[PDB]
Amino acid sequence: AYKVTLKTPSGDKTIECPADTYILDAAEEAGLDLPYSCRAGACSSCAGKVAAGTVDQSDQSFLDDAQMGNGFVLTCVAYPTSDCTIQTHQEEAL
Ligand code: FES
Repeated sequence: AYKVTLKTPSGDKTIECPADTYILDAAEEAGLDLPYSCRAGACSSCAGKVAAGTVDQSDQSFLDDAQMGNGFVLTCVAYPTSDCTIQTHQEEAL
């Protein structure tokens, strides 16, 4: 699996996430407790910010082009495409 380093307000926690699993789902499976609501890519509750590595969030429908260009990601609909580092709890930074 890809190694996803979640940089959370309570420390960095590196978890495994296969290519076919959403970041949020892998995080909750690993025992993390990240924000979410719709789980449909249509809000900002689950927003993170990619610091390194790549994700595929093609089905997202809330972030604009500039926000995605700055690394913002909807973790509920984002797959990893490499080992990656994602700062969590980023909704207030949007
Ligand atoms: S929880 Fe709404 S977009 Fe992820």
